[PDB]
Amino acid sequence: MFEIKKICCIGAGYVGGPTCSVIAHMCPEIRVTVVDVNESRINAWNSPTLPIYEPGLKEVVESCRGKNLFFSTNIDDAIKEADLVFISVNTPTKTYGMGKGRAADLKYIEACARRIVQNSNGYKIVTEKSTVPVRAAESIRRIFDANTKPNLNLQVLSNPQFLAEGTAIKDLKNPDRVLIGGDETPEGQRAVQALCAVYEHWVPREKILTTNTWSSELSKLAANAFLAQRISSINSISALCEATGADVEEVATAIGMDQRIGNKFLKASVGFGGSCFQKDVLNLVYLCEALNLPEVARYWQQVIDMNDYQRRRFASRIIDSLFNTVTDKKIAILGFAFKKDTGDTRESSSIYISKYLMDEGAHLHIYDPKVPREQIVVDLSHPGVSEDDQVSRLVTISKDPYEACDGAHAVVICTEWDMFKELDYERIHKKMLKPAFIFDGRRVLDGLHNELQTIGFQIETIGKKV
Amino acid sequence: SMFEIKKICCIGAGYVGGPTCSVIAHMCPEIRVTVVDVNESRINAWNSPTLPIYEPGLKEVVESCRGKNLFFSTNIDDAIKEADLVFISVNTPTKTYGMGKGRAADLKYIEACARRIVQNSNGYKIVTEKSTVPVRAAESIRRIFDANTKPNLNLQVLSNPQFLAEGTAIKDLKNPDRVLIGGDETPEGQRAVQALCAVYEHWVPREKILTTNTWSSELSKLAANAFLAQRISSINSISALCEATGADVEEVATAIGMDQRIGNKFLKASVGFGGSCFQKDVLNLVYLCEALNLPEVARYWQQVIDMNDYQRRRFASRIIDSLFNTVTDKKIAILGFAFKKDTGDTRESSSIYISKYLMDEGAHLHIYDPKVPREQIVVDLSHPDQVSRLVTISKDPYEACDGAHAVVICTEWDMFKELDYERIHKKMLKPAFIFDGRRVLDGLHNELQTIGFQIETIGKKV
Amino acid sequence: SMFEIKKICCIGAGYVGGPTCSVIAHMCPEIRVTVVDVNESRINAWNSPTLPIYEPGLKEVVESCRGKNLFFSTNIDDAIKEADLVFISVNTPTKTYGMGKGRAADLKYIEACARRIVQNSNGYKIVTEKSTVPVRAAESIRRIFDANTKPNLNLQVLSNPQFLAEGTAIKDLKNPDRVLIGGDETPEGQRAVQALCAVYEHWVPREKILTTNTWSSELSKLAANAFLAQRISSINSISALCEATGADVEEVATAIGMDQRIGNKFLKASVGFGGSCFQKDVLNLVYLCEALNLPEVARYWQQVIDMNDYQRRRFASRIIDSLFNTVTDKKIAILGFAFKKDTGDTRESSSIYISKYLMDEGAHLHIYDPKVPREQIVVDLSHPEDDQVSRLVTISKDPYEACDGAHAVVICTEWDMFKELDYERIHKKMLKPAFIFDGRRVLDGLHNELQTIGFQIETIGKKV
Ligand SMILES: *[C@H](O)[C@H]1O[C@H](OP(=O)(O)OP(=O)(O)OC[C@H]2O[C@@H](n3ccc(=O)[nH]c3=O)[C@H](O)[C@@H]2O)[C@H](O)[C@@H](O)[C@@H]1O
Ligand SMILES: *[C@H](O)[C@H]1O[C@H](OP(=O)(O)OP(=O)(O)OC[C@H]2O[C@@H](n3ccc(=O)[nH]c3=O)[C@H](O)[C@@H]2O)[C@H](O)[C@@H](O)[C@@H]1O
Ligand SMILES: *[C@H](O)[C@H]1O[C@H](OP(=O)(O)OP(=O)(O)OC[C@H]2O[C@@H](n3ccc(=O)[nH]c3=O)[C@H](O)[C@@H]2O)[C@H](O)[C@@H](O)[C@@H]1O
Ligand SMILES: O=c1ccn([C@@H]2O[C@H](COP(=O)(O)OP(=O)(O)O[C@H]3O[C@H](CO)[C@@H](O)[C@H](O)[C@H]3O)[C@@H](O)[C@H]2O)c(=O)[nH]1
Ligand SMILES: O=c1ccn([C@@H]2O[C@H](COP(=O)(O)OP(=O)(O)O[C@H]3O[C@H](CO)[C@@H](O)[C@H](O)[C@H]3O)[C@@H](O)[C@H]2O)c(=O)[nH]1
Ligand SMILES: O=c1ccn([C@@H]2O[C@H](COP(=O)(O)OP(=O)(O)O[C@H]3O[C@H](CO)[C@@H](O)[C@H](O)[C@H]3O)[C@@H](O)[C@H]2O)c(=O)[nH]1
Repeated sequence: MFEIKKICCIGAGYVGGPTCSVIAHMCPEIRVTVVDVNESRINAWNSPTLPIYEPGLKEVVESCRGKNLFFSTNIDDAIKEADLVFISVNTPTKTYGMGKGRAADLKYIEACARRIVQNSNGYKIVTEKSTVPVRAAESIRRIFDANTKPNLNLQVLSNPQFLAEGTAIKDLKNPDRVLIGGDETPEGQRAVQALCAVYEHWVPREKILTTNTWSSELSKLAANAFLAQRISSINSISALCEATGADVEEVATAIGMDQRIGNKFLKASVGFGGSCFQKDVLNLVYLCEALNLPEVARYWQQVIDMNDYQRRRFASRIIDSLFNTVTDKKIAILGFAFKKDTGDTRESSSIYISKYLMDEGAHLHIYDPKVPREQIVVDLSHPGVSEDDQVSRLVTISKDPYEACDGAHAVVICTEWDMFKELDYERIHKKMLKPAFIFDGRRVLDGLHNELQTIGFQIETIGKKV
Repeated sequence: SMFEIKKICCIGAGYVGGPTCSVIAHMCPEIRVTVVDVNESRINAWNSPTLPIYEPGLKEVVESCRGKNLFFSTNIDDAIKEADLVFISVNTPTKTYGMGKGRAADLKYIEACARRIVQNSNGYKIVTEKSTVPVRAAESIRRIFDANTKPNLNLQVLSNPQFLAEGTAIKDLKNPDRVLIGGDETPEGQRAVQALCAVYEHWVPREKILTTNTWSSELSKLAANAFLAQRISSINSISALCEATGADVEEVATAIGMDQRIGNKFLKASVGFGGSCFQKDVLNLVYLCEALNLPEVARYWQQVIDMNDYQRRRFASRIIDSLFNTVTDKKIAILGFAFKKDTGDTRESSSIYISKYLMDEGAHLHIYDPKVPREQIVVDLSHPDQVSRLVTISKDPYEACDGAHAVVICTEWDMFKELDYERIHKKMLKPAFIFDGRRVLDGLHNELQTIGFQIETIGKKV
Repeated sequence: SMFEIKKICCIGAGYVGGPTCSVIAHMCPEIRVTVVDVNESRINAWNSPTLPIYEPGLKEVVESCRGKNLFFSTNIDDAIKEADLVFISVNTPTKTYGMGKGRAADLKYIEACARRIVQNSNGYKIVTEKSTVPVRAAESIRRIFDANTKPNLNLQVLSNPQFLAEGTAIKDLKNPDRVLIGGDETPEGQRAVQALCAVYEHWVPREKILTTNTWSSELSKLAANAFLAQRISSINSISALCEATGADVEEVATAIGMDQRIGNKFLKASVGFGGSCFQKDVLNLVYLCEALNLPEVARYWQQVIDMNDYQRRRFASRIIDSLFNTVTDKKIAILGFAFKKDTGDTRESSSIYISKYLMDEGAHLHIYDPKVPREQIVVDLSHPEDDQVSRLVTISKDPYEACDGAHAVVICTEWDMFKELDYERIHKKMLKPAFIFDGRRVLDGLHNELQTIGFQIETIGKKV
C-alpha cells in the first residue's frame, strides 16, 4: 500500500550523491532532495564541476537535476517534506578513547537522528545508507523512542551500499544485489516493501534481498572482510611462492578455476588499500572483542596482520637489496593512488612503503599520473605538522617518471597504472646508478623480465622467487 | 608435439588412482592403462563385481573397458617396465611421530615408488605425481632419479594433482573445472607436459588444461583446499557473531554470496568441516610455512583450523550448558556421523569430535547414521572401556531419541527433516532440546516450538 | 502471613540436612519433619544410638524429638508427596571430568531431586535449596519444574543456605549470626519466603532473618566463604613478609585486628586453610566469573587459592632446605593430620599436602593424630594398595613413637596436646640437628626453652 514520493538524503558525499542521483534518474515521479551542512559541496553539486569524480555521474545528474533531483543546504524542510529520509553521513573511526583506531564514532549518525525527530511528524521511513557499525539502527531507534510525539511513526531500515571507486554508476544501475534490512514486524515489513518498490523501478525483484536489520548491517562489513581476506590469502601465498619457486600468478589461476572459489580478487599486490577494507575489518574485530568473541576477533585480525606483513616485507626486500642502507639514496616511487585509474590515496600501500623508506633516510621521488602533489605531501606528513621536516628533506614530487628515475638506485612500482609497462626502460637504465633495481609491487611488468634483465636490471616482483 | 603416450602405469589403486586411471582408459581407447598395487585383496576387488571404492558411475566406467585397455594387477615391476607414463598415486599420510608430528607429510611411499621406478626402468619415461603431496615432493623424486642414474635412462618428473570430491569423483573427472599439470621450464620438461596434455585433450577442452611449473602445481592443490576451508571457517565465524547479535547466518551468507566477486558456493555454516583433505592439507601448508621461516603466513592459515576447532567446541559447550553443565548418564541422540551427507566416510567428521566432547562429560550417546557402518563408529570413538560404557549404535533414529534429553544433528542427511518430531517429543525427557548443527531444520522452528522443543541452531540467536 | 508450613521433607540426610532438620523439629514441635535419603545404611544410623555424623549436642537434639515429630526414612516418594516444604540437601560435588573440571559444580543430584519432586507432587509446595549450590542452581530447578508442569501444580523455589562449621553445627543452628532466605520478588515468591521465615521465627529473632532475591542468596554463601578464606590468605601473606623482615605475624595480626572495622577473627596465620568448604567454594566462584566473562574478578579471587598453595609449598620447602635439600630415607614426624583441631575430618587438610611434598622427597613419614582414623590417612595419601604409601608412610599410635629417631617434627594441626609434650624426652632420641617446624604457632612462648634443650625451632611468621 505505502508509496514513497519524496526522498531526503542527509549527506551529499561519495555514497549519498551518486546513489540518490541514480534513484532520481530511474524514478522520475519521485522528488529527491540531497542535503548537506557543507554549503561549498552543495554548490558544487549545483555546478558544472561535480565535487565527486565518477564516470557517468555528470550525465546522470544533468539528466534530472532541477526536475526531480535537488541539492540544498535546507536540511530541515527536506526532512519535513520527506516520506523516506536516507542517512548517508560518514562514521569515522574514533581517534581517541575507548576503541581508538577501530571502533566507529556514531556522532554524526546520532546528530542526524536527533535532527530528524526534531523536524518530523507523521509517518516516515528512515534508512541507514552509508556504512555503519552493527547496532547503529538500534541506536537510532533508541533516540526516536526516547523523543516521541503524538502521531509520530518513524521506521528504521538498513540499506547498505556497494559502490567501488571508479565504478559507482555501473554498481548502482546494475548491482549484483540490493540489500535492505528491517524488523520482522508488520510495520517493519511495510517499510521494507516501500523501499523495495523504489528499487524495483530498475532492479529485478530477484536481485533485491530483504533481511533483518542486524543481518543487513553485518553483511556489509562481512562482505568487505571476505573480499579483503581473498587478497590477504593470495598475498600470503605470494610469500610462499618466493620461498619455493612456485609463481603466484600460476597458483592464483589454478585456484581461481575452481568455480566454488571463483577467479576474482586473486591478484597479489603489495597490499590492499582504500577507505573501506581496513576500516571495516578493524570495526568487525572490535565488534567481536566487545561481544566476548575473541576467537572470531583473532580470526579476522589476520586479514589486517597479513596486509601489514605484505607491505613490510616488500619494504624490507628493497632495503636489504640496497645493502640495508638507504640514507640519501634516490628512489623512484611509481604510483601513489590506492589502485589504478583514481586519484584517491586513502590507505594506499604507497603511503606505507614510502614511510618505511623515509624512516631509512631515502630521497623519494614520487610520480603518479592523477594524485595531486598536495595530497602526497599531506599523506606523508606528520599529523598536525603544516611544514613537516622529514617530507621537506626527503620527498620530491616528480612531474614525470623519467625525472623520478634519473640517478635512482631503485624503481618501486606500488600502483598498477597501465602506463608503467609502456615506459622506455632502456632509457631509464642508462641514467640509474648501478646496480639498478626494479621492485614490482603489482605484477605489472610480468612477461618483460627477460627483456629487463638483458638491459641490466635486477627485476624482482611479489610472488616470484629471486 | 612429437611424443605420444601409449602405455600408462598407475602405482596405487586407491581412491585417486583407480577412478582417475579408469576414466583415462574409458576416454582413450588406444592407450593401455595398467593400475597396480601391493595390496592383492584390493586388486582382486577391482577385478570383481564389487569395487573396493564406492563412487556413482564408477562401476559402469570400469566395466566398459576393463579387460580391453584397462587392467588391474599386482605385477608392479612389469607395468613400470612397459610404461611410457608412470603415475605415482600413493598416500602421503601425516607423520605420527618425530619432527613435524601431526602436520608434516610422510614421504616414505613416494620415495619407495621412486626407487622402484628407477630400478625397473630404462629409456624414456614420464613420471607424474597424481596424489596429494607436500610442496618439494617432485624435487625429492628428482633427487632419487639423479642419484640412481643409468646410461640412456631419461625420466621426466611432472605434477598432476587430483580434484576429486567424495561422491562426485566421476563427474569431477569427466567434466573438471580444470586439469592442472606442472613441469620444468626446460625443453624436455615442456615436451613431457605437452605429452600429458595430449592425453587429457581426448576429453577435456584445451582451455581447461592449465600448465604451470612443478612448484606452482603442488602448491595450488594445497592452496585451493585452504581457500575452500577458509570460506567455511569464515562463514562459521560469522555464525557466532549472528548468535551474539540477532543477525542470521543464512541471511548473511546469501547477502555475501550474491556479490559475484565472492560467489555463492561454500558458504553453508556448519558444526565444522571434515573429510580426509582439508585439515590434513591446511596443517601441511602451515608446516611448510614454519619450515621456510614464514611464521606470519603460518599463523594466517592456522586460523582456518583454530576456527573450525572453536566452532565444534562451542557447539558442544552449548549442548552441555543447556543441560545444566551435567551430562553424566544422560541419554543423547547423535543424528549423523558421516563427515557430510550421502557417504559412509567418517574421516575427520565433526560428529566424532562432538561425540568425544559429550563422552568426556559421561553422556550416554545413541548414534544413528543411515550409511556409516557400526564397526567404524566404534573404531572412531575408541582410544588408539569408554565406548563400551557410553556408546550405543542405534538401528533407527526413533530408538536413538527414545528417552533422550537432546537430539544433536551433526550431518545434513535429508531424512532428518522428515522425521516425526511429535512422536519423538512424546518419549523424550523434558525439557527436550534439538541442536541443529547443519541448519537442516530451517523453516520448521515455529512448528517444533509449538510441539514443545527448545530448538537451537548455529548462526541463530536463542 | 497466611500460608503455614506443617510438614517438611528434607531430601539428603547428610552433614547439612540431618542436623539442620533435626534442630527445626526440636524447635517446632507442631511441624512434622521427615528426612529422607537413598542411602539405607545412613538412614538406619540416624535411627540408631550411634549417629552417622558426630557433632556436639546433636545426639541430644535428635533423641528429644525422633519418633515424635522427627523421622528418618528411605521412603522418599511419600515424604515429598505429603510435604508443604521440601528441602533439597544433596551434595553438589566438583566435576571430576569435562568442562570446568576441578572447579565447576556438578548439578546431577540437584537435578535428579528436582525431577523426582515434580514427579511426586501435586498442588502447592515450597522447594528450598539448603546445601551449597553454584549460582544459577535455582534457575535450573525452576526450568525443570516449568518444563514438567501439571494442572494445579504450583511449586515455589527458594534458596536457604546453611552456615555450619565442623564442630559447632548445633550452636550455629540454635544461635546463628543470621538466617538467609532468597526468593523471587513476585507476590507468590514473597509468600513462600514469609512462610519459611515463620518456621525460623520459632527460635531466631526476626532481626536476624535476612531476606533477599534468590541470586543474592546463592552468591552470598560462596562470597562469605571467599571473604573468610581471604582473611586467612591475607594474614598468611603477611607471615611471609614477617619472616623476611623481623616483624612477627602474631604481633601484626593483633595490631590489625584491634581496628574494629577489620575485626579480630580469622587472623590466625597457618600452614594453610583446609576443609570441604573454602577451596571448593572459592574455585566455584572463580569458575562462575570466567563463565560470565569477568576475568578480572576471576583473577582477583584466584589469589586466595594461589596464596594458600604458596603458603603450603614454602613451608614444605623450608623443611626440605633445612635438611640439606635431601630427605630420602629420613624419618620425619608429622604431628596433626586433621584440617583443624578437635575433629577427625581431613578433607583438603594442609597435612595432606605437606606430607605429599615430603613423600616426593622420599621421606619416611611417621604420622600421629589423636582423632583421625589410620585408614583415612592411608586413603588420603594414596594415588587415586599404593606403593609410595607402603614404602614411605607409617601411622604412629603415639607422638613419641613418631619422633623416635626423627630428624624433624612437623606440626600441621593445632591440637592442644602438642604444646604439652615432653620435648626434652623427644630431643634425646632425635637425630641431630633436631628441628621443629611449627605450622600453627602452637609453640609460641616456648622458643627459648626449646632452643636451650637444643632444637632448631622455626614457625610461620617469625624470622629465623
Ligand atoms: C566500499 O565499502 C567499497 O570497498 C571496495 O571498493 P574499493 O573502492 O575499496 O575498491 P576495490 O575493492 O576494487 O579495491 C580495494 C583495494 O583492494 C586491492 N585489490 C583488489 C583486488 C585484487 O585482486 N587485489 C587487490 O590488491 C585494490 O588494489 C585496492 O587497494 C569494494 O570492492 C566495494 O564493493 C565496496 O562497496
Ligand atoms: C580432497 O583433496 C578433496 O577435498 C574436498 O572434498 P571433500 O570430500 O572433502 O568434500 P567436500 O568438499 O564437499 O566436503 C568437505 C567438508 O566441508 C563441509 N562443508 C562444505 C561446504 C560448506 O559450505 N560447508 C561445509 O561445512 C562438508 O560438510 C564436508 O564436511 C574438495 O571438495 C575436493 O576439491 C578435494 O579434491
Ligand atoms: C562450610 O561452608 C563451612 O566452612 C567453614 O567451616 P569449616 O568447617 O571450614 O571450619 P573453619 O571455617 O573454622 O576452619 C576452616 C579452615 O581455616 C583454617 N583457619 C581458620 C581461621 C584462621 O584464623 N586461620 C586458619 O588457618 C582452619 O584451620 C581450617 O583449616 C565456615 O567457617 C562455615 O561458616 C561454613 O559454613
Ligand atoms: O553531520 C554531518 C556530517 C557529515 N555530513 C556530510 O556527509 C558527507 C559524507 O561524505 P563522505 O565523506 O564521502 O562519506 P560517505 O559518502 O559515507 O563515503 C565514504 O565511505 C564509503 C563506504 O561507506 C567509501 O566508499 C567512500 O570512498 C568514503 O568517502 C560529507 O559531504 C559531509 O559534509 C553532513 O552533511 N552532516
Ligand atoms: O608400492 C606401493 C604400491 C601401492 N601402494 C598403494 O597405494 C594405494 C593408495 O590408495 P589410497 O590410500 O586410497 O590413497 P589416495 O588415493 O591417495 O587417497 C587418499 O588421499 C586422498 C587425497 O589425495 C583422499 O581423497 C582419499 O580419501 C585418501 O584415501 C594403496 O592401495 C596402497 O596399497 C603403496 O602404498 N605402495
Ligand atoms: O540423589 C541423591 C544424592 C545424594 N543423596 C544423599 O544426600 C546426602 C548428601 O549429603 P552430604 O554428602 O553430606 O552433602 P551436604 O549435606 O551438602 O554436605 C557437604 O557440603 C557441605 C558444604 O555446604 C560441607 O559442610 C560438608 O562437610 C559436606 O559433606 C548423602 O547422604 C547422599 O546419599 C540423596 O538423597 N539423593
